[PDB]
Amino acid sequence: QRECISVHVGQAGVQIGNACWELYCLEHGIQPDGQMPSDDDSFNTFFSETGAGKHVPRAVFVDLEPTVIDEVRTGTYRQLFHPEQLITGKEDAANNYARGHYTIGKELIDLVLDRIRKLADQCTGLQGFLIFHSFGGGTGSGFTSLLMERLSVDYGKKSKLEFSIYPAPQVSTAVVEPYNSILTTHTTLEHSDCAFMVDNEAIYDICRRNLDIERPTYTNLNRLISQIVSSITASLRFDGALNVDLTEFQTNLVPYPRIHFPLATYAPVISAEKAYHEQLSVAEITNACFEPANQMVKCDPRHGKYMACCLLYRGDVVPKDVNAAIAAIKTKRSIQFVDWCPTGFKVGINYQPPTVVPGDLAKVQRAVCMLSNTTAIAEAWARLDHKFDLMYAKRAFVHWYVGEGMEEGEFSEAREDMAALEKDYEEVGMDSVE
Amino acid sequence: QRECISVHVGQAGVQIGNACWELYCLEHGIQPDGQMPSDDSFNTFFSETGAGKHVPRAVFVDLEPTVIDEVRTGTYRQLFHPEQLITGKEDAANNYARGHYTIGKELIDLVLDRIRKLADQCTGLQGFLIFHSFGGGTGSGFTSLLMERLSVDYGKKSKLEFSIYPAPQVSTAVVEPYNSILTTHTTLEHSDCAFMVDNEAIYDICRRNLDIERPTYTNLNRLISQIVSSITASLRFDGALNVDLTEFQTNLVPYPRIHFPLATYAPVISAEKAYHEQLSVAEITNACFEPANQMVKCDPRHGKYMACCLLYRGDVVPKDVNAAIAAIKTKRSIQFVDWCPTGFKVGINYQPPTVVPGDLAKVQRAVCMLSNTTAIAEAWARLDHKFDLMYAKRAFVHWYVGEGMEEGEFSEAREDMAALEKDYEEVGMDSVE
Amino acid sequence: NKNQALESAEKKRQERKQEQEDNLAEITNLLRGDLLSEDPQQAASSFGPHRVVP
Amino acid sequence: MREIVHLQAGQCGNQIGAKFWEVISDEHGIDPTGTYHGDSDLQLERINVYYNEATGGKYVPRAVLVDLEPGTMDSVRSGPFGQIFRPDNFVFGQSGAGNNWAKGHYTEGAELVDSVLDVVRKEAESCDCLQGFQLTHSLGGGTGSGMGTLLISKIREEYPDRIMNTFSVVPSPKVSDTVVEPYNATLSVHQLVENTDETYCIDNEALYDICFRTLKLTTPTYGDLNHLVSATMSGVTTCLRFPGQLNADLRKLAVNMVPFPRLHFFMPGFAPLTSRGSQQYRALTVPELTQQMFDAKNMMAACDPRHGRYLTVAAVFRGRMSMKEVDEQMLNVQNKNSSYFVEWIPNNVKTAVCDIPPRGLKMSATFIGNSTAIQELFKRISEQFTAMFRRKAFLHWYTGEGMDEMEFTEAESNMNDLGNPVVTRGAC
Amino acid sequence: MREIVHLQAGQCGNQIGAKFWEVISDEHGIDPTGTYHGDSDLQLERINVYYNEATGGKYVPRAVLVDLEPGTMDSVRSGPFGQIFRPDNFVFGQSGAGNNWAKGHYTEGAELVDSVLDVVRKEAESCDCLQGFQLTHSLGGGTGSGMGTLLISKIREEYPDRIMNTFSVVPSPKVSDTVVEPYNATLSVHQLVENTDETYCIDNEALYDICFRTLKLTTPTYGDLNHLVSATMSGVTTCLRFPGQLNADLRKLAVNMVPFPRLHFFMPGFAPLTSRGSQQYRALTVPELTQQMFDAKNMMAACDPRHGRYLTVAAVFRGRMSMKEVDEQMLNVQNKNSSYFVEWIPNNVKTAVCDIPPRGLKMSATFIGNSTAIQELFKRISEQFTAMFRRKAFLHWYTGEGMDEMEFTEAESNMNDLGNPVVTRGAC
Ligand SMILES: Nc1nc2c(ncn2[C@@H]2O[C@H](COP(=O)(O)OP(=O)(O)OP(=O)(O)O)[C@@H](O)[C@H]2O)c(=O)[nH]1
Ligand SMILES: Nc1nc2c(ncn2[C@@H]2O[C@H](COP(=O)(O)OP(=O)(O)OP(=O)(O)O)[C@@H](O)[C@H]2O)c(=O)[nH]1
Ligand SMILES: Nc1nc2c(ncn2[C@@H]2O[C@H](COP(=O)(O)OP(=O)(O)O)[C@@H](O)[C@H]2O)c(=O)[nH]1
Ligand SMILES: Nc1nc2c(ncn2[C@@H]2O[C@H](COP(=O)(O)OP(=O)(O)O)[C@@H](O)[C@H]2O)c(=O)[nH]1
Repeated sequence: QRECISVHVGQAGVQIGNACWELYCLEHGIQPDGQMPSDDDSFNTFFSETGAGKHVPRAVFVDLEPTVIDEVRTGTYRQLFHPEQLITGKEDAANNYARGHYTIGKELIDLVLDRIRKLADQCTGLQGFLIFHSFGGGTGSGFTSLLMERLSVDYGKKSKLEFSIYPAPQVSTAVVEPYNSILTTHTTLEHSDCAFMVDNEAIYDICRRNLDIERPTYTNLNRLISQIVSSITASLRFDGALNVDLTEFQTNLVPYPRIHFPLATYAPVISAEKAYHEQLSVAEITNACFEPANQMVKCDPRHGKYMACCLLYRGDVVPKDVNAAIAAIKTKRSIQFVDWCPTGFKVGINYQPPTVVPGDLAKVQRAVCMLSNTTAIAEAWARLDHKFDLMYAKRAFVHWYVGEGMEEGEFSEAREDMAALEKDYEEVGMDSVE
Repeated sequence: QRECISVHVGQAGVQIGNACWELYCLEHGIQPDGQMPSDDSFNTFFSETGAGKHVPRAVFVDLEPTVIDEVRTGTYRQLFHPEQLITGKEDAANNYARGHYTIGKELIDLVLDRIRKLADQCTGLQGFLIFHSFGGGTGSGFTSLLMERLSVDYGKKSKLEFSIYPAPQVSTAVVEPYNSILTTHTTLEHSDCAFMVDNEAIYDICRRNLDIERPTYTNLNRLISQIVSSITASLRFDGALNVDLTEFQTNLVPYPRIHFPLATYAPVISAEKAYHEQLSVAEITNACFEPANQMVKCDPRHGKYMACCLLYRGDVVPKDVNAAIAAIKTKRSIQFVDWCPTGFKVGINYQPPTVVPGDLAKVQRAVCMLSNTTAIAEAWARLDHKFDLMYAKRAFVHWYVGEGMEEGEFSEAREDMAALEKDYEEVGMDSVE
Repeated sequence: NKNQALESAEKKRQERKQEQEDNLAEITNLLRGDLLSEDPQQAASSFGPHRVVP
Repeated sequence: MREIVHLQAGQCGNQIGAKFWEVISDEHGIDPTGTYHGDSDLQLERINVYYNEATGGKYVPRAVLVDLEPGTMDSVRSGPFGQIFRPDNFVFGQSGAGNNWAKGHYTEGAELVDSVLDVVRKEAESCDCLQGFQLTHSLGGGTGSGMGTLLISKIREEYPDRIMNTFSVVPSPKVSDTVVEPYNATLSVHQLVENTDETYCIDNEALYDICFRTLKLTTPTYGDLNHLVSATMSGVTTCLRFPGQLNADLRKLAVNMVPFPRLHFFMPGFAPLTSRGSQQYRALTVPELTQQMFDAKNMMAACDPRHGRYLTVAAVFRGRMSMKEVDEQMLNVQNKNSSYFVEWIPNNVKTAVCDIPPRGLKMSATFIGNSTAIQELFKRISEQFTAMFRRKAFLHWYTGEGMDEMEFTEAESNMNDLGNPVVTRGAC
Repeated sequence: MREIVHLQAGQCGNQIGAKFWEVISDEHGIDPTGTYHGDSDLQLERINVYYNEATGGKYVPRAVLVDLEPGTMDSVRSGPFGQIFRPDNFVFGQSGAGNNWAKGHYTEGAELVDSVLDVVRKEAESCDCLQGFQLTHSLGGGTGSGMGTLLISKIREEYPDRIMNTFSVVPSPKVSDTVVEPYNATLSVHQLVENTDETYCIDNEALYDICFRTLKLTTPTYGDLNHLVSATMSGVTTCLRFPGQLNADLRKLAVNMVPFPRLHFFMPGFAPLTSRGSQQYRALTVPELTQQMFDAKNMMAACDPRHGRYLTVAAVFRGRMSMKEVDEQMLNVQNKNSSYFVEWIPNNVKTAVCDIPPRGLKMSATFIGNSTAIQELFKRISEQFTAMFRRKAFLHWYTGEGMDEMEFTEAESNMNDLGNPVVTRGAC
């Protein structure tokens, strides 16, 4: 009835989907074998239902290189996924946007969109697509961008939401993130309807400080990202006082057509032997989101102003304690809003408590995921701007992309589009004088 | 009363017959011997010799003894009346000629004689289903002589043909091109409808859908059987919208010399891939139009559909058919010619596809589509290129003119098929007046 | 379908084992033959142990 | 039922035929004494292709043993499968060919050919539907060249619609067991052209190259060489003799490989051949068969296929195999090596598959190739002939036995004119 | 699935490859007979990157062993893991290179190049998605220089989109093994520039520095030196062959360590290296791995990276380990030493984390580094070539095998023209 398809691009996105679908199967009750245990529409939005109660995820796990799909189709959740939905090439993109977008994307895009339309045929009301990837690797940049292009020309009336692992401003994991992020953002700026960023150095910070895990892994990192996506796609899976939809997310988080870049944070990241000692009231959960330290993109919000915030409470939240707590957020001077958004909040309330996977996080009854479109992200974009300029001053790693089939002049307008984006991000910034 | 005499001609024809007859025997019950292990549905394919023996209504013909001599020594030695199996003591040697002018007009006599006996014991011949191979001596030559002679006797009676069109790339022969072009010429005014199925595509279907990385004729042959049992499923089982064997002609062959429908079975999935799909009327219908589950290597988007005949079977609710057919029309990719709006002969039988100890899985629904797309033009043109590629240096033609074929018949053939390529063009352009 | 899937998996396992046995049989029959053994008794003439087939 | 009558001429032809009858009797299950004792019932369905019935359940080969000297007499009788041939079909001559085409063609050879042809009648009208004759001989030397070509001409003018497969061992430049043999080969090619429908040229250089480089023998002998020949001799006519899918016999092979009546010369190959120490390293599959089939080390003619474009290729497979993978291997061979195949014959590879493999094996296959690269053989024999004919060397024997200088000139002219269309269709 | 074809050139290349296949069969669970005696499914899951299938479950390496003298290949076969390679990939020469680059590149090397190139098409065609080729050779001396660079040239010409990795043994600065090594090295670096995607320069002096000071052994052998070589060699290709997080294969290494096509000469390093006496006292952890790997003590090319700025650095870790320490330690070694990295490449280190460690150990890491300070080696071999070619040394043997006086000049000119940008990029 109200369903949206999940696409997971790259190794990052595939393990995203691993954590997300493990959480989804645990909270909806789905066994790892797919079958419901013995003892009706809640799963129907994210899970199909064939025959004798066999629930198959409405997802495609695309990567250009093996062994990360092979862990999925060998390990615990092998039977849950349809083996054709997991899509695998035979040669790695090797951290090239050019290889993700121009040469080895054509061998798999026809299969990927054939299975996308196979999933969409068994969809009465299709809400949109959830696109999980990173601004790093060649698959998750180039194949994601070509996916946005052909998805826009094929299913243009539907919504496209993006879960992008933004590159950290300090550490990174390779040397070609400055090229890859700018190159994919130039061609996905006009196609992605919404684009929530999540960093990884900031989840390192969160796991170190609030979670008491000195040695976190990717399990912890995008299991927290799994918790966030289960927080935002839950009002359509359950019942709530404010049933918020994926269609409403873009309308309440995207003021200008180019500015579709929110940041996500999650509240109670508290760690079991810290949670029996604290109330975790709704004031606590809405203050932890607006602290400049629990934001999971490493960019302090006080270097900028919030355009809009979508708060999604979950659990035993009182529908009027929430606005009695939002009042304090509005009255605090350190949190500064734009003068052209007198209303800057969207409230989404559902009665489903957070589901605790076996692991670190505590049994909590109150939670909130906060999604803010802020002017602070112009600083991190300027960091990527400076990095790309430093690399492209005397053509570092350029032969890799220009001998690939990609033209040399593509970097030029990829930089001019980025400069125009920065000019937009500063033009939205200053207060009104007219 | 709904009889269907079936003539299989050539390793291809005879071997597809093994598959077709297995499926027929394991559906009606007729055991391998010829007796139904302790009611009149078999009268469309088998008979009853007032004793309990159910003899097939068919004549398997192959000028080479090897093939047919394994059906007269296998686990069906009894079912087939000794005579029905008809052989000769010399092959045709991949030479259409030595199959239509020399070592071939020497067996037309006996075969027409047997076709007569099996046809005089029929109270309602629906038609003659002929299974051959566009490439090969008996498969081209004898089939040509047969189709012609049949016309002389059985006048305008249906003569549906099932065939293995020359593949677009594989092709296990250097002479295939010649035989295929000569066949169409002789059988372009004597064939009512000619269903087509290419091995290259069935190989692909038997890898992306059945997971048999190493297909063997037995696998491909059996898949073709499920199609024949669907084209002939409404004549022996009940349904909501039955389809006869004399309707495919008036609902798939649009203009005169344009009778080359392509085939596509929808639920061609494997056991460990059916535990994940609901295989519903909609799903399977969209699958038949998908440019991959096709079976005559030829992109349907490279052309325009002229007429379609979706023959369904199983738990198919008549209303889910209307739904799917409608949704297909909406989509653009599937472009139907303007001169044919109503372009879907829908038919629904009830018997859920029979599972033969083999590869395909136990499905409750199924759809076998028959499309007459103008994208078969590329096929005829690729084959045409090869005919010319060799007919220039008069290659491999001594073999054909040293049996009885005047060398000019190759020219008359190329000319006839050029008209066919041009025909497939005129019946595709849309009137803008 | 499950019974069919397990039967097909068992059929593939049995076919692989049969193919390996056939491979080892082929290796043994060509190792023990005459072309790939250079037996001095190939020249055992039917005219007696004093002559050889030339 | 289709029959093949097997003719053997010369010492080379007689020994190749003896090894061939040994290996085909091993395949069908006939012991040395002639009776059948095997395991499969599929070895008796098509035993009447090489074996005639006798009383007491005794199978007798349909071979005509011919030589002009009674020593191959003693050799093929002293062979292990000696007491299996008819003594009446076992014709011999009280003479010697003497490495002389004149003494094989215009002498005592033409006197013995009457009895040879009479035996051919005795074994040829004792059939109901005969497919052809299969003559094994050597082009270099006497008997197999002289008697061979004379018997070829007589049987071709007697039965004109039956297929004559000649397995011809052709002289080599590296090692020569006869000084005169360019003369014999030059005279023999002229009758080989306008007569036989399928000629298999086999060279002793390439036979030893397979015996030494590939099989890695220590002391390869004539028996091993003849076994390499007889593997393809049995594998060509195997869909006529055992069942399968896409059964291809001699006529179907000739139709699919001879585009023009003079271009019937081939290059055989057989490719489950591995060394003793490298046989346990095998990964034996259809790609491995196609691999060892299509390289320029398994050819049994001394003609490298990289020096000329393949006109046609036929591969006759044996065993339980997948038609998709066989067709794919042939397709990828054609697509990857595109310069080595002519472009006026698209899909110039024929596939045949027999189900029953040879005994002691699981999966075998044979190569036949009509190639441009057999230019080299006929040219090198032509320059050797012109070198020996410019000074009239070794010619008094031929002229005294009844030849003519115009006859030698016409033989060389016809052989050079066989060298011409293999040039012009390789050059399109 | 991806594939790698392994090539060995020279005596040094054959010994390095022998120890490499020893530790790879050790890593996967392959006994010297060849069949699998292992303890995990993941070892057999991706065994198809180095090992072809064969009958009986007998995995065979795709290694082509090349030498112009058949003396050390017999020792390789008589070694512990000797009866594991194909006898057909075992290509040798009936001559001697004699440590002469002209005799390796313009003589009998160019006669045996055909046999090696046929073998490597067999090993590339027995594939469907090849990733590339992996040559091990000694830069100094013959065969591995001359034949090796010729083989690299033909392979790179025929396969244009496959990664070529070349583990090259460069002569020591302090000691010297075959007096014409600057001739061989300067003549072969010219092809190594214009041909290879990745070159891993290794040095025996640095190997001995590790074996005497870091390993603190007394009597080390070339077995142990090639053990270190193959330790980093197997460490490079571990995400290709085992699962993990941030999988990085050879093309990823190429992309993230060559900024410009000239500077593909890397310096490897393997660093869980601790003696028998100090292994008890070690406190194995990720910061210790990073400091032992980035120290200018475990460097395996004898050029101190303190004298130059790092262009790009790649670290491939191995074992169960938390990502936060790996990222934090790489950021910390970028921050603490700021002048040792270039300023125009921010975050100039790549991280890879493979899941399965080498056994016997808990946690390991391998290093690749495109340091500017590799110019010390190239200036040293350049001055060795100039000061020796000025008086026309050893040169009649180079010009009599088919060179000319010009042929050395553009080799030294190209070597100086690579010396130039690895001054400009080191000085911004
Ligand atoms: N939870 C979790 N996060 C990951 C994982 N892998 C990567 N990430 C994040 O994703 C970023 C980039 O990795 P990718 O974009 O996936 O690289 P790729 O798409 O596989 O591209 P290739 O390197 O060519 O294979 C890293 O910097 C990580 O921060 C993972 O396995 N699990
Ligand atoms: N399904 C199926 N197709 C076949 C079979 N045999 C052949 N074909 C196809 O038919 C084509 C030619 O085979 P045939 O027409 O049967 O050959 P033939 O009629 O026996 O004539 P000859 O080749 O002379 O023996 C091949 O290219 C195959 O694609 C078969 O046994 N089963
Ligand atoms: N394959 C094979 N070739 C042989 C054999 N014996 C001889 N030859 C070849 O036959 C050639 C000469 O035979 P030839 O003297 O003409 O025999 P003749 O016809 O009886 O005179 C020699 O050069 C041999 O290489 C054999 O047993 N097998
Ligand atoms: N790592 C390693 N290096 C070796 C080994 N054997 C020789 N070398 C080096 O290889 C160089 C000489 O190799 P070379 O004689 O040119 O081998 P060739 O190519 O066969 O001529 C010497 O400088 C050695 O230091 C070994 O077993 N391991």
